[PDB]
Amino acid sequence: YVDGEEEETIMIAMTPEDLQTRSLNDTAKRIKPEMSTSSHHTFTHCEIHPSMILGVAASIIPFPDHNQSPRNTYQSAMGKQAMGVFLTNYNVRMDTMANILYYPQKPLAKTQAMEYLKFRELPAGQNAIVAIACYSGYNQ
Amino acid sequence: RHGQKGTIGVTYRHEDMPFSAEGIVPDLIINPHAIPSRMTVAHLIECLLSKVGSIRGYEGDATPFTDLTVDAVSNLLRDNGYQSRGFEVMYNGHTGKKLMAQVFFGPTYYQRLRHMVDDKIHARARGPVQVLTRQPVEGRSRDGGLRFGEMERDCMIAHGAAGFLKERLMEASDAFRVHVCGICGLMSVIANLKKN
Amino acid sequence: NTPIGRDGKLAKPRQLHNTHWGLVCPAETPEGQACGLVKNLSLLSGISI
Amino acid sequence: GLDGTQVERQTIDTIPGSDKAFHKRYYVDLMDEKNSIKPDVIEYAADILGDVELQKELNSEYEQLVSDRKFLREIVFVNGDHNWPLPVNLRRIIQNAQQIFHLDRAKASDLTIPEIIHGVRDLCKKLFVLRGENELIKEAQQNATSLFQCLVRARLATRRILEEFRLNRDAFEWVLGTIEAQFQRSLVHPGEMV
Amino acid sequence: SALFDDIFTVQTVDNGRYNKVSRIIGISTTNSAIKLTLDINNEMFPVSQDDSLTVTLANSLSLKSWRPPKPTDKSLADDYDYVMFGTVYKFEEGDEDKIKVYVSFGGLLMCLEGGYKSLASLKQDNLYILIRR
Amino acid sequence: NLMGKRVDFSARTVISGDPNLELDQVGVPISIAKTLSYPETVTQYNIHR
Amino acid sequence: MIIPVRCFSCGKVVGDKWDAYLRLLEEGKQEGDALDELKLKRYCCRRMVLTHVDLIEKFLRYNPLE
Amino acid sequence: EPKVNIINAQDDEVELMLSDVNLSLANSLRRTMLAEVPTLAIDLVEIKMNTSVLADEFISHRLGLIPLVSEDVEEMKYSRDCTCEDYCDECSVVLELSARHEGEEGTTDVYSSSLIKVSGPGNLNVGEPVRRDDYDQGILLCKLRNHQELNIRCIAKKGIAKEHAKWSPCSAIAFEYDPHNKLKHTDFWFEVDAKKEWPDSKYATWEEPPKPGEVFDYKAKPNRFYMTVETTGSLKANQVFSRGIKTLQEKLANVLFELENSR
Amino acid sequence: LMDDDPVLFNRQPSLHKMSMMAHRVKVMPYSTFRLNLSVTSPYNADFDGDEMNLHVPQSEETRAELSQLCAVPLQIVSPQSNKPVMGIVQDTLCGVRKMTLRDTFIEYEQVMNMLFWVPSWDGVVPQPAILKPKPLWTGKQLLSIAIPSGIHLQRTDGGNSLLSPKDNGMLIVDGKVMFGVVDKKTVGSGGGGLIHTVMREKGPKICAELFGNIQKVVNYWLLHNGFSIGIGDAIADASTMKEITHAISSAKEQVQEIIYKAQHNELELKPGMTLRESFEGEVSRTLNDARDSAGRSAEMNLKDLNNVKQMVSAGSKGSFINIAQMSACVGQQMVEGKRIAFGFADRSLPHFTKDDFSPESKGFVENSYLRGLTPQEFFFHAMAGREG
Amino acid sequence: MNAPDRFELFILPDDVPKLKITPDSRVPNCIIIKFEREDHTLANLLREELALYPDVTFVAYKVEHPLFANFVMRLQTEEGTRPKQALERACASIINKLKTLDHKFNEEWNIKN
Amino acid sequence: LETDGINLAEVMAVPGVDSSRTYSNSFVEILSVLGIEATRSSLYKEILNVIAFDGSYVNYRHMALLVDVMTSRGYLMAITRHGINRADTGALMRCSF
Amino acid sequence: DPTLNKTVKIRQGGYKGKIGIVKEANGDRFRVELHNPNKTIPIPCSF
RNA sequence: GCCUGGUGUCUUGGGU
Ligand SMILES: [Mg+2]
Ligand SMILES: [Zn+2]
Ligand SMILES: [Zn+2]
Ligand SMILES: [Zn+2]
Repeated sequence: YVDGEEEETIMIAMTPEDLQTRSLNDTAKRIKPEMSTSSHHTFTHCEIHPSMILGVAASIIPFPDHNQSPRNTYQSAMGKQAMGVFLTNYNVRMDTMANILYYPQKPLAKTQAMEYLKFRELPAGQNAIVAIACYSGYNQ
Repeated sequence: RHGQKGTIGVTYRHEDMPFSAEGIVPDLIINPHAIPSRMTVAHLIECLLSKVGSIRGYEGDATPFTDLTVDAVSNLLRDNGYQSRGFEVMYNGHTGKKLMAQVFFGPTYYQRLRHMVDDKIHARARGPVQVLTRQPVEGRSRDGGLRFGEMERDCMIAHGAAGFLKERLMEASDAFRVHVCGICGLMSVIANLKKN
Repeated sequence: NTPIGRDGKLAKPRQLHNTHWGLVCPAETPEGQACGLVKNLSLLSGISI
Repeated sequence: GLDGTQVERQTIDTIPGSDKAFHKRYYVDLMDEKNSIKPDVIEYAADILGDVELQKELNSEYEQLVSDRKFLREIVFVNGDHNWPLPVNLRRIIQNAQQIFHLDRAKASDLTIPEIIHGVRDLCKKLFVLRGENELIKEAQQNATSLFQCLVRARLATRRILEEFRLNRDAFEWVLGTIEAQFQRSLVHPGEMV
Repeated sequence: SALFDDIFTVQTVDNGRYNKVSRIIGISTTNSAIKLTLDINNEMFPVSQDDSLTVTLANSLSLKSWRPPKPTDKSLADDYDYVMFGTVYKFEEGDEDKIKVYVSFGGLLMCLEGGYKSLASLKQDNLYILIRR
Repeated sequence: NLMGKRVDFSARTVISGDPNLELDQVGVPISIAKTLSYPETVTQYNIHR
Repeated sequence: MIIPVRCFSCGKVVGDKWDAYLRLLEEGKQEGDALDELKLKRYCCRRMVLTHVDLIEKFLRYNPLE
Repeated sequence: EPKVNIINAQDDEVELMLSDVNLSLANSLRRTMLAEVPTLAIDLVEIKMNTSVLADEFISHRLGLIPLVSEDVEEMKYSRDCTCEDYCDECSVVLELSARHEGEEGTTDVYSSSLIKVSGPGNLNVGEPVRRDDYDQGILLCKLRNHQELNIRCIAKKGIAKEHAKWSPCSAIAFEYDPHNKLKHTDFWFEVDAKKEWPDSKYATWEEPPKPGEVFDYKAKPNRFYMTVETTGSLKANQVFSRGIKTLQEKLANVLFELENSR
Repeated sequence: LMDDDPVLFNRQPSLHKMSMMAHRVKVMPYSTFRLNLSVTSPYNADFDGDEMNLHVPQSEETRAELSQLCAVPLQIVSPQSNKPVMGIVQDTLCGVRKMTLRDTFIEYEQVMNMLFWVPSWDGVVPQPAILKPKPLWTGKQLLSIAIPSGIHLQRTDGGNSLLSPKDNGMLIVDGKVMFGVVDKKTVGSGGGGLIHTVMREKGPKICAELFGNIQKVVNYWLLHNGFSIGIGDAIADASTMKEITHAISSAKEQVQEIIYKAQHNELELKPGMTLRESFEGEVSRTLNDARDSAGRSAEMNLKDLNNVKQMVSAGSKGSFINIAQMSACVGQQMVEGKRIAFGFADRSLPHFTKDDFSPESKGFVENSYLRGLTPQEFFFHAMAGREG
Repeated sequence: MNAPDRFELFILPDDVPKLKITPDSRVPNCIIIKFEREDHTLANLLREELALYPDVTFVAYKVEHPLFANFVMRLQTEEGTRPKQALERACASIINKLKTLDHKFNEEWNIKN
Repeated sequence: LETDGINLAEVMAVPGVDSSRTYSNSFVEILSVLGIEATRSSLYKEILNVIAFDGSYVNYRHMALLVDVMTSRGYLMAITRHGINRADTGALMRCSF
Repeated sequence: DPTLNKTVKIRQGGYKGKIGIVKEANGDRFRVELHNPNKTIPIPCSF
């Protein structure tokens, strides 16, 4: 375990693959940084997985590394307002307000962190078939 | 799940929707202009990935910071008989004529938020007033009235609609009649109207 | 929760500081008056007992 | 005295260009035949050349235009900007007059020169912002419309009316009436909470 | 019964911008300095370079609300392949004999260059253009 | 309460767009239209109506 | 909650195929192949069975309130 | 002059080619089959007891979606057009369901096969919940555990899909024409080469490709429309195509009637 | 409340006078307020959850005040900047560019419907642009039906000639479009455009019909042409990426040279600036010019049919920088007007060594949103985003 | 709460005619036909049929608002023919084509049975 | 030349400097050196520069109206309580701010 | 009036066979609060 | 046989 103060004095590799130098030109995939200011790096630690920097709410977003940053903030707010099934014992609790979606579905695009949030077991939404189109102008 | 939120603008029955050649109709049509300035490219990739996922029968792994690329997903999709970028030819429902443009089409996870119109709609003719000010009460739950604030006052001045502004703030609210003394100007008059 | 207020504008307690990496979420924060002052623990965070 | 909704950027054509290009556009010489008005655009072309009495008006016209250009370039718009928000857009009014009366044609015009010079000069006294005969009001009324009068005179110059826009008698009297009516309509209304 | 008639050799056919429109430039076989620039619909009337085209300009097809043509009546257009209708939007009374006539066929543009003696009758409100072969 | 105040004959709801309405129109829900009212004076020309 | 009677998007009945789908998974078939055997060819119908979550098995565990 | 060539056929779907008609007629046939071909469907559920874990209208909602045999529905009247007092034998079918779990263990699954027809316009073959085989239990409605009971009475009525989608006899209707785009009604999106990047129609081999020289026939019209009508079993596929045409006829007939009566 | 009663409509916050305009009621089913789309701009309204307020005048005197002073058509031109505040927007504006392209042709059967869709149409079908071998109208002719007669407007874009090779500029004669694609420069809210001109020549009543006429034609036509966007439209081809990757690679080298010069005392000092200010200033100018150069390369490679390009070119949503960031390079992240600060001791993140002033260390996001951001870049992007 | 009854799409109120013909006197021989409780389904079918007749010079329709199941058609014919009569002709043609079409399907169906 | 810091009076007198055109962005100092009418033009120039910078354009009469209010008393009346409520306007009007 | 608040069944019209409660019985036209959709309808007494 | 009153002050969480 390291806290914020000890983190100041260590050198962290981002993934296990960065611990060793390599031998690409695939025009679709992303460029990895060159890292040519220091000739040889002496790593002391390695991240377990970099996606764990996100919290509970942002972990529901598929592909957050492809979004403009305010959209991840906006979804992190709206995700807490989405009807699903908040507990399995809703019939015996008498809460002031409760909402249960009729037919929850688990999402077709999931993340690994959702296994532990139980999102596939208590999902909060449905897979709609969506066309992105201008149709009658009633969707401007 | 990408900050792309909206309200329903209209509903259409099954036969008026555009359809693909397989007879699949969308549940839901969002607008193309929501994408380029908001730059939620992840929304498109999720649609592409989920298309592949439902054909081959698994849930794609969309964890951030992995080796998955758009081209790898596109290769799988074309090998299943669909155009590789997710487009499909579609037909106008009113006429049966093809649309000159092809339409990005596929599953996307959508979430139902708590804000529903019948929890917000409100109207007041006359109704209950506050004991202290004899002005309309505050709040939907009490049959309240909307607040005509300081900024709305200024707009009517700019329009020069002086007559309208007077009526709003008197006849349509808390108008009251008082008696004053012509000599001392105070509201100290004792007025018995049946004794005159 | 950081109990600084709504009095006092500026930016320093509201900004996402570099040292938040891996300890509080960089994305999850409320809109409005509490923006940047209320934060949320990253998934692998712990608190010393 | 104008309402903000009623003005549009218009170019004031006496400001840019060299003195030579200016002179080429505005000057009428009733002596030198090759620097006069072309003969195919007027019917009365014969009774024009040599007339010293008609040349006194056209000299006074050009002298007026020289005053304006000197005043505007040295006092009002020192940096040379010649596109400015101004009331009632004359360019649109003229090209509408060209459509109503079918002002195509090489059909020489029956519109005489003294009608033009006296017509335009009389117009600039009817652009009433303030009414009343008091001496101070007339000075204020003249001051309020100084920039706009220069704009009008820069467009309704003798050569342009005859060579470029090609107005006849019916159309030109209509143009004057429209300018007069639309300028009044562009005054701010009393009571406006500006 | 027509206002202008000539035969043109196509020098260039620019596609580039559009899939269904090409710009053509031509010069009269019988009289140089008479030039024709014309946009045309590729798919309806495909043209190649060096093609010979008879171009007629009329102000009427008779030998206001458009109706589908009856097969029984007959007009000038029965003998041509490609007919367009348009608006004259500029009549250039130019230098010595440089005359240009700009016409717009619903945004399909034409410039006709030539001399006064060949084009004086073209000062019209509307024009048909008829193209043969 | 004096520079601004709550007022009668007002209504509020979520808005939607409609291209098949004129520029100066507003579509008003039926339920709102039955709650709001206008006091029209009775004259010889509208008494039957 | 429980398997929907109809596919939302196209209307084909899918509420009679849920039991058949669970049995095929015990025999080791992969999800794509199981859907193929049931003749659910359009991907609108496939999402319905592949992504449904059966919560009714959990709600029944709460010992009846009469 | 209209011609039909049936490519494949079975009980619940007919694939067919339609030719020598106008595009508008092929489309109106598509819409009519989805929206206006009458069927029978549950439209009123009287719950006398429901102690299951599902909410009352949740169960009722599933009931409305159960497809019923609607073969003889043309002789049946709409409820809104019947001269009788409340319901009767001429305008409704009554169904009943009763399930219960005895035993302290296990789960009783309530299936659509437990729906028992109680009355109905005899002896018309209408109102039975559709079955694939005879050993097919059908559609899952609910699940019951010890002491939980479900006892409901359902009223089924004639209706059309314009009112509510549960009355639709079709599911999808596949529909396409001109697989090689000779008419040029679409302009294909491409990155490099349009032909390699767009997949072939499943009817590409039923028409011949455009020749490499061939000029554009600006007079050609759409003329061959391939469509497949799938049904839910509430009606057989041949009936849906026939009654779609029949229903569309009366609608045009009704228009024709009104013109010769308004003079 | 009944049809054509005037009511005052209002959205908070009421920042200027066109936050309160008088509309005519039309009673309709369903529980939302309906607005014609061209009034969303003055209210700064959209339909993502916004609510609006309605006020009903209660007497004969105030009804007349509403209709004769506050009514929507009187408000088309605002005194703020002597120009309109309402124009054709979003779908209708995107679609009207596509429809008025030089090569849009419409057969007879569809033309008849479109004419009938115009409420103000005089019943005279205009002659087709092509008579033989098949009657075809151009898009510009049918749009011209919606413009009233007697309207003249001329505008020159980039010194174009009357033969307009690029199909730019605009020329309108007697209410008929001679040439020119109709886009944001003509039917947008800019001063001197179409809407402003009809207002001066015909008055507010006619000008209000102009919005309705244009919308009804274009939305019909666009319904039958269709329009979409997909993941394909963000993807530049493999040849262009190598150009893109080279320009970013060469920019990182120049930043290395600047670091070398500044650390070897060979850097020119800018007037009024210390060494570190001058150093930071030169690096920032280099990196923003690098992204724009890379963005320009990505833009030019996109074909005319590419759907992203059509919206940028119409002006209906998006701009040059959006093509750049989706396809080429997100670019430099800024906080408080400066590059990312050393919030750890002498470094920006614990994954870098100290005293590292390279592009990747201080917040240059090399990847596009399409390619996906690396974990280091991601956090820096979230810092800049939070500040906004 | 403000949703209209869905059955109002096809059930005609008693005081409302299914069909209403009015003249357009601005041009000769032109009628406006208002169809109540009908859709694109009916309208598009009639429209194309009519357009192929030689004596119909103009035919068009619009569904003015999808929330109301009506549409209005405009029909102009040349001087000889009366528009309303021409509409009857278009109707009978399509009834005949569908009768034929129903027959040919039945025959082909038994062969595959 | 452009300077950091101000001393308008002393810099104007320096030989070489065009003493008829020197300008300062502190209009408080302009008022002490050049008088109230010069302040009007300087106030307008500084406001216009702010608005026009992000490409916006506001018609002249609105900014002109604001600076005439700010200079009508002969000194600069700030748009704060210390300026606005030092007017001879009625007490009900003044107390509402 | 003796039939307010008593349960009612409708025997003619589009709502034939539905349960309801008499909410208001001013004259000839009743107000039935239908059970089945959340709506209260105006209805004639013959029904 | 017409009239017909149900709270406040905060705090917190949200919407644009
Ligand atoms: Mg909003
Ligand atoms: Zn007294
Ligand atoms: Zn499906
Ligand atoms: Zn019956």
